[PDB]
Amino acid sequence: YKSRLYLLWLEQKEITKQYQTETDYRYELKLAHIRYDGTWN
Amino acid sequence: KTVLEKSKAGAQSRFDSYGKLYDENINAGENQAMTLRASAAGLTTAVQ
Repeated sequence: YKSRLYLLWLEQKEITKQYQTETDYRYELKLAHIRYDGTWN
Repeated sequence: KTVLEKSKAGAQSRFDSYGKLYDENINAGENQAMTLRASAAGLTTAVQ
């Protein structure tokens, strides 16, 4: 993107849903890019 | 005369030694120690 390396990945977190106790999943997208010095942002 | 010559030889063994030492200012190893500290000094970025 715009001549820099970026990467996207998606993480799932276990979350229980309220009279019923059930395991359910919530998903979130995450982005990172590489700084000039070589460190990932 | 030979006494003076032996003193000349000694003095010149010294000039040759400090010459060769001054000529290699920073030894391969020494430069490596310095550049190691340089590397450790960096990377504030990553830990931030």
